[PDB]
This record gives sequence, C-alpha cells and structure tokens, in this order.
Amino acid sequence: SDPDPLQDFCVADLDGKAVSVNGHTCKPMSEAGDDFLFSSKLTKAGNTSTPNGSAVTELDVAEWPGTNTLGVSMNRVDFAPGGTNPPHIHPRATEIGMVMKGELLVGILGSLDSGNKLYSRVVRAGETFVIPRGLMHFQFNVGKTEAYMVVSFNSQNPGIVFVPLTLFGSDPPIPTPVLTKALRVEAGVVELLKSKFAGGS
Amino acid sequence: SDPDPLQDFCVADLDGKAVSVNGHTCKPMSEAGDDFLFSSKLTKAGNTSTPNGSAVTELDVAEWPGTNTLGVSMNRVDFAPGGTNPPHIHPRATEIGMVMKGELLVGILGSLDSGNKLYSRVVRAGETFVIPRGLMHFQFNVGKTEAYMVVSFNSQNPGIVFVPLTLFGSDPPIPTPVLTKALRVEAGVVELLKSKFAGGS
Amino acid sequence: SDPDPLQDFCVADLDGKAVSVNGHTCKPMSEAGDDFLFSSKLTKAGNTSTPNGSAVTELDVAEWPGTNTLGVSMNRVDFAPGGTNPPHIHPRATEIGMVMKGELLVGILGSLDSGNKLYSRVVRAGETFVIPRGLMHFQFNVGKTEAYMVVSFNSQNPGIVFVPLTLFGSDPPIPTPVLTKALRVEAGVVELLKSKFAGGS
Amino acid sequence: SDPDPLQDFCVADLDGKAVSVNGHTCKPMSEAGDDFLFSSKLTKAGNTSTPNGSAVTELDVAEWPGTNTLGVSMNRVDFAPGGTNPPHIHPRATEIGMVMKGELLVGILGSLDSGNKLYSRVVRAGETFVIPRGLMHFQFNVGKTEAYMVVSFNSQNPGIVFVPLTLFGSDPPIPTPVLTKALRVEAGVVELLKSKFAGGS
Amino acid sequence: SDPDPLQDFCVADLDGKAVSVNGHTCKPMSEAGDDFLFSSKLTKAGNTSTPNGSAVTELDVAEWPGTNTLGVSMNRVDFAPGGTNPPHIHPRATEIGMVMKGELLVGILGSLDSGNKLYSRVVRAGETFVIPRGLMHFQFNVGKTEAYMVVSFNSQNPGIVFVPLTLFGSDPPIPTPVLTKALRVEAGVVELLKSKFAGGS
Amino acid sequence: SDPDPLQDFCVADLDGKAVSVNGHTCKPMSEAGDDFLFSSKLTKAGNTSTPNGSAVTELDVAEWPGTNTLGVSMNRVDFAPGGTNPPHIHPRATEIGMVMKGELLVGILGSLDSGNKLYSRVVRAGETFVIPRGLMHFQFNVGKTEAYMVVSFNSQNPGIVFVPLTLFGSDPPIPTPVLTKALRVEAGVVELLKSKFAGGS
Ligand SMILES: *[C@@H]1O[C@H](CO)[C@@H](O)[C@H](O)[C@H]1NC(C)=O
Ligand SMILES: *[C@@H]1O[C@H](CO)[C@@H](O)[C@H](O)[C@H]1NC(C)=O
Ligand SMILES: *[C@@H]1O[C@H](CO)[C@@H](O)[C@H](O)[C@H]1NC(C)=O
Ligand SMILES: *[C@@H]1O[C@H](CO)[C@@H](O)[C@H](O)[C@H]1NC(C)=O
Ligand SMILES: *[C@@H]1O[C@H](CO)[C@@H](O)[C@H](O)[C@H]1NC(C)=O
Ligand SMILES: *[C@@H]1O[C@H](CO)[C@@H](O)[C@H](O)[C@H]1NC(C)=O
Ligand SMILES: [Mn+2]
Ligand SMILES: [Mn+2]
Ligand SMILES: [Mn+2]
Ligand SMILES: [Mn+2]
Ligand SMILES: [Mn+2]
Ligand SMILES: [Mn+2]
Repeated sequence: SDPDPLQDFCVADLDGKAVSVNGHTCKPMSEAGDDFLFSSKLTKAGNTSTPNGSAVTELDVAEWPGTNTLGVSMNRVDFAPGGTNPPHIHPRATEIGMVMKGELLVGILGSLDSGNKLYSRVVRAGETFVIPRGLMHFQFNVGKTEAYMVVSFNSQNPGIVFVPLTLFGSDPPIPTPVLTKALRVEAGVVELLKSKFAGGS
Repeated sequence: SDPDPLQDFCVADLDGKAVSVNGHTCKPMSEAGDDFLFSSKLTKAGNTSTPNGSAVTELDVAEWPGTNTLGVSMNRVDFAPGGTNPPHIHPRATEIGMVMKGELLVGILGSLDSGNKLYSRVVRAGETFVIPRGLMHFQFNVGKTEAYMVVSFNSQNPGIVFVPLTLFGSDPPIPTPVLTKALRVEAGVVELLKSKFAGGS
Repeated sequence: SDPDPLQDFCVADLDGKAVSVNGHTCKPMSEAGDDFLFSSKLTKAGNTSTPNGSAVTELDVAEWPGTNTLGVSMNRVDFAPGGTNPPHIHPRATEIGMVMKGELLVGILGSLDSGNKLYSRVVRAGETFVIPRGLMHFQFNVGKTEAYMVVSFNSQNPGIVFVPLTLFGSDPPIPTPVLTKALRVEAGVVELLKSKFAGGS
Repeated sequence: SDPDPLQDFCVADLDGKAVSVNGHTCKPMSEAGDDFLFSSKLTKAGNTSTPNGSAVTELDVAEWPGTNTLGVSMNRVDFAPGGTNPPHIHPRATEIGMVMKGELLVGILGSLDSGNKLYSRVVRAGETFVIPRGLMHFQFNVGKTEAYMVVSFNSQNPGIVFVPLTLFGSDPPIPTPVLTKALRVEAGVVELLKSKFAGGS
Repeated sequence: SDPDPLQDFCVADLDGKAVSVNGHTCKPMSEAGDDFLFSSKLTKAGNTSTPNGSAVTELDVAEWPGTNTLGVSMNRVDFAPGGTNPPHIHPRATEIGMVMKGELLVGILGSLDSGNKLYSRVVRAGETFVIPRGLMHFQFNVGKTEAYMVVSFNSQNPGIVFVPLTLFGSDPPIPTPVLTKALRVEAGVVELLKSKFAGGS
Repeated sequence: SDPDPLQDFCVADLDGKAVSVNGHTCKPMSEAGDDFLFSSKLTKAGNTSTPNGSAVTELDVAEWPGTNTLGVSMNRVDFAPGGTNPPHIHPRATEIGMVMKGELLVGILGSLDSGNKLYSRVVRAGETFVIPRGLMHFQFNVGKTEAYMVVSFNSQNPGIVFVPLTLFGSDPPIPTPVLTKALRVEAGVVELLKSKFAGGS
C-alpha cells in the first residue's frame, strides 16, 4: 500500500513546474494555510448525462492535496436510472463504500484462482461493500430514480482502469488481430466495439 | 500500514478457539458464503443517550470479517445536540470522513513538531475531513438537530484511544501522583476526574 | 507489496486441512527438506493448442512453496504463431520479463490519468519489459515460429485477471444489461461474446 | 512503518530552502562527509528543571540527519526525583527502551479493545520495556536520585503527542464547551487545567 | 521492514508444537500475563571468554516474545580487551546502538555502488552509531578495559550473518574450489581457515 | 521492500544535478518518451575475463530508469568454465533466477538461527532458484562451457555486498588486528588475502 508518512502533514505542491517524485513534493507549512484537512467538493451531484450514465466526482490527491502522504482518498459517484459505473480496476487500492441514495447492483469479481467468481447484490441506503485491490468490479443503477454512493480508498491515488474504454479505445487502440484472437469473434465485431469508444471516453 | 493481502479473499475466522495470529486466521473459502463483501450494519442510527452524547457503530474486522487482510474498515457516529466524540487517537490508521447530516465542529491537532496546532472548522452535509494516523482529534455537535457522520480507515482494526477515558478510567487507573505531576493540579482535582470515569466508560 | 519475511525460510504447508491465514502457514523446518529453494518446473514448454494459442506454466507459491514469505514468483508462457496471452491484470504485483525465443508484441496500457496510452513494441530474444502493478497488458506472437518468455513478479501470488474471460465467462456471468450499457452494443453482441467463454476458460 | 531505503545512504538535507517531500531530500554523497553514521549528542544529561521534571534530548532525523531513510532514531530522557515524562503517544513508531540509572515506573495503556488496561512496573538499571505504536504511555521517577533512560524507535521521526499539553494548551486551545462535555466536569475545572498549560509547554 | 501490527498486543507462542507462520502465532490474551512488555535479561554481562572475545546476549522475539508483531528488538554485546564482534550482516533490519562503557572501534561498510567505503570511528560512553539494513559491519575493543554496548533493531528478528563463520564454518562447508576461486588463494590457505571454524562456532 | 508506487509511471531522472531523494526524482511524462518500459541491454554476453571468472550485466534503475518506483529489476551473469560469482549479499532484495545455459552450482546460506546451513545443487537450463533477502549466496560454473543465468529482484536497487572484496579490499581496508582476531589466523595470512584485493576489484 501507499508509503507511510514521515511527518504530520505534507500538502501536495501541484504546481506544474515542481520537481517530480513518487507521489508529490510538499508545500512549506507556512504556505499550506489552515484548511488543507477539509474539502467541500463532494457536496454536489455530478452530471449523469454521459455514455455510461454515471459521473465520478474525484477527491484524490490532485483534488484534495492535503491527503498527500496520508494513504487515503475518496470519491462520489452519481447514477442515472439504468446507468453503470462499468467494469473497472483500481491498480493501487482497495475500495470501501456506502450507497447513500437509491438501489445499486454492486458486483465484485475474483481472479482466476477464485474461479472468476462473481459476488453481487443490490445495495441500498446505508449499506456497504468492499472491493479488494486490483479486482474487476462494477455498479449498476437498478432503480427508477437517481442513485449515488460515496467511497474511500487506502491510497491517495488509487488509479482507474476502465475495462471497456481501455480494451477498445486506448491511445492508440490495441491492434484488431490481437482482439480477434483474444475475444474469439470476427474483425467486424471488434471494429463495431472500437467504433463506440473512438472519442477517448 | 496494514500488511498487503496475499490472495483475493480471506474472511476472518472469529471463533474464540481459533489459533491467534497478527490479525486473524481465515475461513476456508468453502465456508465463506456469498455475502462477505457486504454489510448492512450501518443503516441504523446509534443510541446517543450516553454521557458523551454520541454513539459509535463500529464496522471494523470484528463486525465485518470480510475486510480481513484488505486494509480498510468503516464506522458510523451519531450525535445528540451538544454531543461529543471526545478527543481520541487511532494508533494504526489514517481516518477519512464525511458528515451526512447536521453541523459538526471537527478538530485535528498537530504533534509537538507542528506546535500542537489546532485545525478546526464546522463541517456540514457532504463535506469531508482527513485525520493523519496517530494524531489527537474530536467532533462536537454545534447544531440544534441530531447529526451523523460516516468515516473510513486505512486499517481493518484502527484501534481507539479515548483520551478522557484512558487518562481517568483505565484498568487499573493511573496512579494519582503521576496525574498530579502531569496535569499540574492537586490530588482533589485528579480524584474528581477519576470519579467521572469509574465505570470504565 | 507482499509483507516482508520475519525469518530466513518458511515453506508453504499446502495441505488442504492446514489452518488458513494471509498467505500460507509454514512447514516445520525439520520437514522442509534440502531442495525447497529450487525448481525444475519451467524446463518444458507448455501446450499451445488452446483457444488463446498460448500456455502459462505457473511457478507461484502453490507450485513453488519455497517462495512463501519471500516476495517473489515466476512463470513461463509459450506461444503458437499468432497466439495471444490476452489483455490481463495482476492485482498484487509488478511484472518483469524477458523474451527467450521468437518475436512478441508486448503492450502495456496506462490508467485514465495516463490517458489510457498504449506502450508497445516487438520484443525479441534477450530483450525485456516491465509492467506496473494493476495495469492492463498483453502479448501476441507476430513471428512464424513458436515463441516463449520467462517472467518474474514481486509477489508470491500475483493473481491473474484475464479481461475477456472475466468479462464474458465469469461464474456466474455478469448480467447482460450491465454489459450492454458498459459495451455500448445490443444484447445479441453480448450474448455472442458470452457464448465463446461459456466453458469458464 | 517508515518506507524502506532505496540505496545505502541518504543524509537529510536540512537546509530551510530545500524542496519538501515525505521525509527529507538528501545531501549529495560528496557533501555528506565521513561521520554521518555517528553522533555524540546523547553523552550529556538534559536539564530536568522543567514543569514535567524531565528533559528529552532528541536524536531524531532533525538532530541526526544520517538516520534519514533508515527507519530508526533514538532519544535520551532524564528525570528529577518525582519527575514525569507525562502520558504521551508516538503517532508513527513503536518504542523500545532501557533504564540506565535509577528507578522508573513505566506504564503502557491498551486501547478500547484491550479494555484500556494499564500495564506497569518499576524498571531499574539494565531492564527494558516496549511500547506498541500509537498507544498512550508514561514514565515516573519513583527514586530519590536522578534517573535516565535511552530509547529507540522504528521511525526516523516518531513524533510526540503530549496528552496534557495538547488537551489543554494547543494552539489555539480546544473550546471549553467541548472539554466540559468530554471531561464531565464544570467550566471552572477546565479553565483551571487550561491555566496550567497557557505558555505552550 | 517487519509487517505492521493489526492489534495492540500479540505475544509469541513459542511452544514447539504451535502452527508455524511468518513470524509467530500468538498467545491468547488471557494467557499473556501482565509482564510481557518488560524484560530483565540484559542486566548482566555476557561471558567474553570466547574465540571472538565478545558475547552477544540476544533480546529478539525468541527471548522477548512480547515484541512479536511490534517491529523492534534489542541486544547487548560485551567485549574483552582486544575482542571483536566480527564482520557481520543483519539480513532484515537497520541497527541503532549506543556504547555504554569502554572504547569501541565501530566500522560500517558501503556496498559496491558506495565503492565499498569503510566508515569508522572509536565510539565511547554515550556515543551512538547507525548501521543500514544488510550492510557489513563490525566492532573491536581498542581499550584496556572490558567494554559493552546496547543496540536496537527495526525488526523482531533481524537475523545474523557472521562473515567468518559463514564463509568457513557453514554446515556443510562451502566447497574448497569455490573458496579458492573467490578468495584468490591456494587450497592450503582455505583448509587452514576452515580448520579454525570446524566446530560450527 | 521498496515503497509502493503512487502513480502509473515515474521514470528516474538520472541527471547528476537533480535533487537527491530516497530513490530518484522522475522525468516529466512529456520527456519520458514511448520506450521506457523496455530494454535490450541483456541481449549480449558479458566478458568473463575477470579475476572472479564471471561478469554481471546490471539492469537496475541506473541502467533501466523506467523501473523507478516499480519495485523490480534484473541482471544477467555470464561465467567462464570454473568461474564464480563469489559469496555475496543483496541488502535490500530477494533474488529469483533461472539458469539459461550450462551447469551452475548455486549455494544459499542460512543465518545463525538456521545453523548456517548450506543449501546447494547444480542448476541446469530452465531450472530456477530463490535467494531470501540479505542471505549470503554464490554461483560456480562446474561445466566445461560458458554458462549464464538471468535473475530478477523485488527491488529497483538491490545492492551488492561482495564478501571477499569488502572483507579484504574495502576503502580503506579493515585494520589487520580486527581481521586476525576475526579470522583466527596470523597477520601474514591476512596480509596475503589483502594483497589479492588491493586494486579495488
Ligand atoms: C448535464 O449538463 C448538461 C449541460 O449543461 C445539460 O444539458 C443536462 O441537462 C444535464 N443533465 C442532467 C441530468 O442534469
Ligand atoms: C437509549 O439508551 C437509553 C439509556 O440507556 C435507554 O433509556 C433507551 O431505552 C435507549 N433507546 C432505545 C431506542 O433503545
Ligand atoms: C496438446 O493439447 C491438445 C488439445 O488438448 C491435445 O490434442 C494434444 O495431445 C496435446 N499435446 C500433447 C503433447 O500432450
Ligand atoms: C538547569 O539550568 C538552569 C539554567 O541554567 C539552572 O538554573 C538550573 O540549576 C539547572 N537545573 C539542574 C537540575 O541542573
Ligand atoms: C566463561 O567461559 C569460560 C569458557 O567456557 C569458562 O571457563 C568460565 O567458567 C565462564 N565464566 C563464568 C563466570 O561462568
Ligand atoms: C574480454 O575482452 C578482452 C579485451 O577486449 C579480450 O582481450 C578478451 O579476449 C575477452 N575475453 C573473452 C572471454 O571474450
Ligand atoms: Mn471502483
Ligand atoms: Mn477518529
Ligand atoms: Mn502479465
Ligand atoms: Mn514514548
Ligand atoms: Mn550488528
Ligand atoms: Mn545474488
């Protein structure tokens, strides 16, 4: 997991000209102010009018620099009815979350050794779920109303590997011959899938 | 922080006769069932009719054995008007939280090297705070209504060191001459404070 | 990464009745024998007559119990001409590898913050590649001959999340409405893809 | 615990104008000299004429920059007769110590899960004690003569949270209404306690 | 470094029949007693009438089971005049030490990247030294009186690799042709050196 | 082990004027290029005409800057007939390797607690070995032809402590009186050994 802190506070210096290190260099304490341990960025619902039908409002170290070195971060996800936060992976964190409003099918997938078992249930207000580091998982709004959840991670920068978008719309895309062999379907089907992710989102 | 996991899942075997190790031994996967990644324990408010005027509903590994090895846990805290979750420390985790309802003064205290500086603000619905591992902190309900928050930790078992309860109601209590020297007051004041925590809570 | 060792040696006790812990309990040293630090399991090529056109011969802790607690493991992958080791993720390890024979296209994909960039090149005998923990990656045999590679991980049990198999052949499968929303195609296309992975491999 | 080192030596560059990171940037080896692995700062007794009746002579990374990245530090504590090193916490390290001269009552307090149990004994010359990371603990000189101890930590910068001083004399102090609720006594008692710590030490 | 603890206390169960794990299984708290955080084993000087002319009194987890999971241990080393604690390595810990009596030459050796540089000085009462994890180091009594030091490690079980004993008195010994090639001397010189360590100490 | 990464990529900035930190500062991604995850430095055999009769071709972070933060590295070792990679230690990594050509005696030595036990066998093409962090080990070419192996480490910078060279040819060398006491032979023998390593290699 994230390296442990070596002092009380180390607010990320996010200036583009700052020297680059594992994580982020820190602001001198004299420039950190009094409010760095606090945020209000998650008070408002994200706009769910996206191809997925969900919106992620991130509160990683880039959005909450006071989390730098502390080994944690958060985000909020809002869902239109029938919207999905599609199969995805966090390369560097386990996730722990609570549904705040609505009804969300939450699915978590074991690795090959676990027989690729799918664990899932419809999670409602006040109910929680946990997703081990690096495993594929998703959420899907099964209700008629807008739903949302708030989640936390044991990393300042968990990362997100969106499976459909990286499989079909990476920069540049994976060669079609690789995907026809891997997906066991003809080039026409692979190209149809590529066509849906051509815009980079 | 918590040791990283060495497999996908390892549900804590909480049987009193189980061999003891750092953390917990695990249930065989055949006996884990399908629901271990999920909990509903935080759906209901805790009873705030306590001396503190708050109630902690824990979702550590003891209450959510599916978190075993995963490096995370949660809890919920409810507050009566004027209620406090008193100055306390988590010995083994950073805390990251969101106020869900009401108005909570949240205070976070730096160590000696940070000049014992107090960082505080009134945190309202949807707003968040972060508490570095091992630092003293508190919450206080400054509103007229009941308030609650939901918090996460980067440990399955963060621990709680309540400052007033530990100082005055440890088992056995700290000798009075130690406390008179440390607190710079007469024995009468120390014995008064001890009398308020004589039940171990 | 994997927890550090707390003694010189701790050979995994792989008996089905052994108590379960994070990782594995260990054989008493009296029963470990003299050969546990050594293996010959990767001397022979795997059978590439598979749908993928590749074969993985694993040398994780299950196959090499002497690696228990040591923070490392290996495997070998053999490829038929035109064969793929399909897009996949290791949830708990960085991978570092060398191509031993043939010509392999090796592709490594950044996360969302890296713009889902695809880094790739054709890697030949004696040439090497490195794959950060949790990132999607693949290999494809672009040569006319059989190819093979030998790779190492900074975990005793890196895990493997095969993207096509997990998306379409999980147990149970991900519901079709989740996949139609995520993949931006009709149910017919999703059910076609499911049919190709219906045997769980 | 502290992040592991990534090279042999990395002497802290403690210049006030140096870029800030988790821990400290390092001096080039050409500027480190030949003596960085050694210190003589603990050869002399600290002056015990302080309100606590003890003096801490620190040998953390700020005083011994050669410890940077190495995951260890030390200090010496001297005690007047009847003097205390008051209830305190190290947020980022376990402590391991030896009494060198005199008779010191050493007390270590479990967390809530341990029933806030107090473990204690009078520790004499050559005898040792260990204090788990983040737990409240104290020392008290029960002898008629000056006493001292030398302790080590598994961090370059363990930190110190002095319980009485941060509870009553933080910058700014915790609001009195918070403390009356938490300590279960009247405002007059809280103000008396505050008055003893008003100077910041 | 050592895995972090997942609870307050976990006293090593050192029974020969206990299940084996990374580190040690733990005594139930009901059986731990009240004294596990304390030791008196280092109060007395070791017998320096040895070939080395020094004696190590160990306080690792085997001798102080209360250190289990806590990431620390200690030992004491006593020296006859002209005695050595010979060139050695700790495979799993940084060492931090203080000379308590006498005059000890302490030498610390950089790795190949550090040009195998030897850092050394004569360390006297109250003076300290630090040895990075895995590096070769030694002590030698240059005084006319008996000397002793007390050292701490950031591991419960640092391990000791004695260079002369391992090179010449391993069980079984390293083959003579390996040592003649490595040491650049004839078989006669190697067999002479082997003869000095033929008892395994 | 090496601190975990806090982002996808962080290519080492190896400019001599760069600020120094634990590990290495990183190049901005705009300057990293497209090829940093790949190397061809191990395609060619090293020249085995050295006193040891072996050559190490390193692929640590200094030679493969793309490994920075990723917790892995590699090297290749080539052996003349009768050549040795002499008893040595990696202070910061376990090693996992495969013999590619020839016949190599591979020896691994336990610490004092393991009775300084020597584990060894002749390892041939495709066969593997594992060496726990910090333990002394060697390889010796028992065949009539040139042999080679390729190994990986769970560190970007494992380090190398060559036992004969640091014992006898450090900068400056260990004083002869220390070595006569430690090795249990006369000064003449110690000086003969020193004479073989006087050139610093
Ligand atoms: C999202 O924002 C767009 C652009 O402002 C707007 O047209 C749309 O109605 C919004 N959707 C929702 C669900 O609020
Ligand atoms: C809350 O606790 C108080 C005091 O113990 C008790 O009188 C009351 O019955 C409790 N309320 C509920 C709803 O159980
Ligand atoms: C390889 O696998 C195929 C398909 O299962 C099988 O027909 C063939 O016998 C296998 N080859 C060997 C050498 O076992
Ligand atoms: C400590 O120092 C002060 C100021 O120099 C001095 O007056 C006092 O006597 C000293 N106390 C002791 C115990 O040495
Ligand atoms: C110290 O060891 C020597 C050699 O084994 C022995 O003769 C002597 O009795 C020992 N001294 C004590 C005090 O036990
Ligand atoms: C190694 O290189 C040297 C110098 O170029 C050469 O003389 C020697 O023959 C080479 N040895 C081998 C075994 O290639
Ligand atoms: Mn997620
Ligand atoms: Mn808290
Ligand atoms: Mn892979
Ligand atoms: Mn302390
Ligand atoms: Mn040592
Ligand atoms: Mn090696």
